[PDB]
Amino acid sequence: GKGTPSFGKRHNKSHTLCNRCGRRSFHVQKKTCSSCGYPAAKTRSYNWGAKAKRRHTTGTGRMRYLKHVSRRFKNGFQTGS
Amino acid sequence: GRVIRNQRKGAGSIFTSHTRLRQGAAKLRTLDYAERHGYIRGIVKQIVHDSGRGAPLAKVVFRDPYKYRLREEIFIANEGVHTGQFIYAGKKASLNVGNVL
Amino acid sequence: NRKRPVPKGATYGKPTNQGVNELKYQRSLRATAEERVGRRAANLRVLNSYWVNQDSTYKYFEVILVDPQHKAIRRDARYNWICDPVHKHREARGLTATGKKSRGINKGHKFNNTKAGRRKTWKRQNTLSLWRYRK
Amino acid sequence: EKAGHQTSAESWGTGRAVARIPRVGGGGTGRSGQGAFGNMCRGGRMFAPTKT
Amino acid sequence: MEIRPQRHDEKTLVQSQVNAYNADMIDP
Amino acid sequence: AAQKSFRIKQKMAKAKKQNRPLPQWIRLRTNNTIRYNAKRRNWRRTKMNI
Amino acid sequence: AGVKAYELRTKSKEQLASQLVDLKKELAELKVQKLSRPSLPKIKTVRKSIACVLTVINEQQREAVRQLYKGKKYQPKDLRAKKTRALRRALTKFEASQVTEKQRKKQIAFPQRKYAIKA
Amino acid sequence: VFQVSMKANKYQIKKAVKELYEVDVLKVNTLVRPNGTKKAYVRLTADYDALDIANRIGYI
RNA sequence: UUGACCUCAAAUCAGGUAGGAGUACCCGCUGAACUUAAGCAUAUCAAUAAGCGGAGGAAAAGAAACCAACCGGGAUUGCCU
RNA sequence: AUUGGCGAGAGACCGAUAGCGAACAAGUACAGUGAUGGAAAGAUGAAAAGAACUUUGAAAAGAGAGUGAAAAAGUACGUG
RNA sequence: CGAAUUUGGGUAUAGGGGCGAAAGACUAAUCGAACCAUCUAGUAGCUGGUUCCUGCCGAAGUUUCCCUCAGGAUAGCAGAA
RNA sequence: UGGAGGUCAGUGACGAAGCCUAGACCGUAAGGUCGGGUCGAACGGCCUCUAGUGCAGAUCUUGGUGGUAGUAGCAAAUAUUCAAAUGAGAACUUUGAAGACUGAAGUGGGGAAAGGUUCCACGUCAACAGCAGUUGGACGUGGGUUAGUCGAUCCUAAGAGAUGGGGAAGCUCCGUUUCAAAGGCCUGAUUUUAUGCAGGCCACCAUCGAAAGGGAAUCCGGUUAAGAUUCCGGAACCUGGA
RNA sequence: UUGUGACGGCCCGUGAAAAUCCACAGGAAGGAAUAGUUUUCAUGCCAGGUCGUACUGAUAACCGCAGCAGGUCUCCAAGGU
RNA sequence: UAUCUAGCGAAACCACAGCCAAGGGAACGGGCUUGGCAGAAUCAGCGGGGAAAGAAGACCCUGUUGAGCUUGACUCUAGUU
RNA sequence: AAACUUUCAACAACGGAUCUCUUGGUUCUCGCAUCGAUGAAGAACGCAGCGAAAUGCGAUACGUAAUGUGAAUUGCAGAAUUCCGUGAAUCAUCGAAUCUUUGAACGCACAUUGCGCCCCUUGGUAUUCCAGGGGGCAUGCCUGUUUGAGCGUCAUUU
Repeated sequence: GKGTPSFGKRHNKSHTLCNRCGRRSFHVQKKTCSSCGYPAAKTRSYNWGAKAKRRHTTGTGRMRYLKHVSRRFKNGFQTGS
Repeated sequence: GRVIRNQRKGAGSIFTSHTRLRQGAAKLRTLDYAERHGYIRGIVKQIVHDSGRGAPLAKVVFRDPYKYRLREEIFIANEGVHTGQFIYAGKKASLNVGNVL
Repeated sequence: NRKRPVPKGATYGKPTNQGVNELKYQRSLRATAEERVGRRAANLRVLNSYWVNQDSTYKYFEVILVDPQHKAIRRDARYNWICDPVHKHREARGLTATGKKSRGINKGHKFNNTKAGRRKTWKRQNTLSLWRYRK
Repeated sequence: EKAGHQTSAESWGTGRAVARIPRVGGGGTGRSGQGAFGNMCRGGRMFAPTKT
Repeated sequence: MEIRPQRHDEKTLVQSQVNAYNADMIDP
Repeated sequence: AAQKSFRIKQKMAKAKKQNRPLPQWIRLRTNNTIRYNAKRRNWRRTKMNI
Repeated sequence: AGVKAYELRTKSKEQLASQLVDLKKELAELKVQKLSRPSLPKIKTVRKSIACVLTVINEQQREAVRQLYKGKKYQPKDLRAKKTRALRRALTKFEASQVTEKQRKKQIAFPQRKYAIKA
Repeated sequence: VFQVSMKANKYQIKKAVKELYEVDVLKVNTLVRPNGTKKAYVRLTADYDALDIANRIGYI
């Protein structure tokens, strides 16, 4: 009975959506994210998970402030008009 | 081999004591000032069954010598102690069953 | 000593790596003392540290920290070098007196493994240099 | 240097009526269970990769 | 206009992996 | 479940709004190779796992 | 067509606020009409017009505070130079160029003399 | 019946209905729609007619 | 009685700083085993992988408690040897 | 020193089962509770001129016709 | 088949660890040590495969040594210069 | 065979490359050349250079496709039939007429978890519903979930977990009241005044953890394509507030 | 059938906590020209935000690769024999 | 049910295939040798054969390949003293 | 003689090889030094006349302002001698702004769109109640400021 009939007993989610990353990896009872490690201040990463770091590094997001710094640097961090 | 059953008890996960229905740590009152130069009287209000303990426990109410407050104490019930009885605690307490000499 | 943080002393490998107890921390007690302080007063920069006392359980040290964003140090050019970002957490990377002592940074035949840094020296003499016209 | 090796493929071993070449794990993709790492494998590493 | 991209669901390549009885063949 | 949090209800909302066929006008747009919505979802077929 | 910022910069606070209210009224009216008719691009420049009015309103308010704090240290951080955290924490030009009096008397006495070899 | 901001509450909706249509309201009833937008049912008092305000807004 | 000093404290006291990210290179700590030895335990792999702390455009090092033994060189780094 | 960032110049390199996993709405789709795993998919034509119109058929479509240098290029599109 | 009963949810215990009225059972169809990634293209005296033509020459399963006996080294046999 | 240097001032949209052709020629052969067809933009000879350079096999890789074969089969859950209507099209869709079954620990009427729009309406049948389909949990377009009283929120439960502090190189670990300087409301004052200034009681020690535990308070009648103990009409209650 | 009640049996098993609400003890304070208190009597006035609310709940709406004879907690419960 | 029909429509497996007897052969041939013979296309069955299919025998041995477990094996080790 | 395997100067299928193409990759070299408590990287939810994705953006939301260029955008529409001009544009710049919910993430909490406290307002004819608008309230440190504490101590004896 470990196969098909046991698969019908599972309806309690053990992970929910994480605040820091919206991934469904926030362990409910450990109050931790298995992906990003929330609520630890650092983000969970490993040099043995090269694909995992590539999935959420800088540039995978919007870089709403970082996309502009090079242009702001080239203009010498000016002020005015 | 694997870690054996008596080894796993020190972790205290499923081997901690079941303490929900217990009435508190059965203790004598604090040896403060009265118990060591006189005695203090108190009344046993109830004798109750303590889950997991074979012995009954006695709830005793002493007065606070320093403030206006009734201080309850959880004594282990000695045979013959009844509700409504005075028990005297201190060096000058009489040699009677229930006293705390 | 620094006890090897293994459960029940099980190292899971060759006997040469089976040691647990008589293993020595490679940094000094002065180094951990000023790294622990540097985390406490993280706004300052660790200038130095020195021994004051010791007993059976505790070695006692005094740490000198310099406030980099205090304007009395931003001026007075004898001290403002520590305000430059290249001196962030000197105690962490081993740039203090005890840090230079532990990394073995000293002149002489006695420090051949640690002159430009042990890992720098090792990577240098473990690199296969190939020129365009092969030598 | 990492072309054809950016996978965690593992051999199934014998007993499953397939070649002993490593195969991608998991499921539900199409890539799952496909040969990997071999110079004979689609998407695998070339034989004796060219070096600088 | 209600186009039909083929589903192309994948099927677990494991398939059945069971033998007869328990052994059927222990010491031929 | 009927008794859902706000966060779950908001996720239901985005998934329901995304669950549409491609607009027919964007097909005619120049240099466009989008003929259909390849991110379509049906409740029976693929679960959103939240 | 759409209001122009160079025009609005000549208008006072009460004119601009009044100009904002009836624009928000025009947008609100247009959103009602968006339901009846399929397309109405007029809603875009009304939102642009609303944005233009708010841009200039914020500009005068930010400029008003700018010379309110003028000539004294501790301007608001929102008014300060954003450039970069590390640049902001870098030593100033005056502070990085400071030297001791000992160094000063040596730099004066023996500067890097300019010369050339002839033959 | 209005589409209102997600950040609205029944006090804020009541105040806006009075400021934008000059009519006192009796009760506000709000829900979040399945499409994720807040909807409101504002009941104007008995001395008003809803289709009177509605038609001069521009819808029937 | 009234003022100090030392140490310690408190305030949404006045003004600041640290934390995270990225991490190719860099400075440290911590740290394997597969493997090779045709077995294997020292050794090797490797003072490497993985783990942790900390920087800059470079870092570290650095103007000798150096090298030498010569008719002496003269901070550090790197290349050739 | 530099397989990261930014900006450039190149090659006796690969040429869509190759080259990065990804030349394409690719770390998308999908799988797994989770760590993580992780594809396939490039080519009408010079230009859409993407087949008006007539007849068979409920319709899809067919037969004509028409456009095109070529429908032995009809989008289930170069060759095939 | 009224109890050492059956059972929902919450909670705790995590891999040489847990849990076990004990079957090496169970720990997400995985258990005499789970799963995931990485070290890792781990090593293999062993099995399988190893891609055009013609021309000329053309074997060995024997010697000695080896934890050697399904392997090597060595000599022999063979080709080429 | 791919690419490179040199050359043939080589072939080519008047047709390169590729492909098909029991057509021809050459070479022992690897192969080379050519006729015919298809085709549309590049590509060869020779002297050299270079390599990711030649397949029948590896239970090879990826992809595609056969014979098996119109075959095995599509047989549990008693059972369908008649007529009409709608439609090209009806064994299966609707309506009526029958016959039956679940037989109230239901094949009934609600919920929890989970799902997430499957709800409902309108059009609609390419694919899916292993026959069928005009039907549908399908397809396309829209509508829909209304609360002071129903829940969450509040409370504590096993238990999680900051601070004080102590370990730990360090990610962090312990610890939860501990060796911590951890506390409101009345006419105090009540006109630079709201803490400029003698008005008490303490002995509180974080916080998170139940949509089945504890809890402040709502009922009936009506209403919709779909909501209702929420909307409407009556009739109440609780909490806070001068 | 459900609820209630008064009982009786059982245990080396005696069958949560807190929030919250009230009551009591007490005797600080305050009260005489239209006033003082009763707002635990009656009546009167205003407000009560936020998030959830459709539907299935299973031989087709969940999980078992699926519209799978499996698995998945619970309330109501007519007549006859 | 099978069967026959209308629709729908797989898989295993497959070097090539498919009549025997003897022979000789890797010592039990569908093929090779010598004989017997041999006539399209087929249907329902059937279990003699295809040393039928299903799995790089789990028995046994070999490998200088493991692992679980045990001990006065060798080498260590947490703890403890 | 048919029906039932092979070859086609044969057509049609199935399938997607080959050939030719390449806004991609890979490798080499050269130059530069710039993320974040002034809130980064990352995430969630939204934003377009007609968008699901993707790009961009933040309720001023495929974007505002300033600047340059000087007539587009383009799938369909839609303000047009908007066009000899402070002026189009899915254009380039880019210094000024906006910058939702979050995140080192900061009032406390967080599987809640949960619960507070302080200041100024407005309203309900209210310092206390409620609602609305706008401001705020984290730790560890550093420097300084006030208020203190301790028979730790000095003067100083009502």
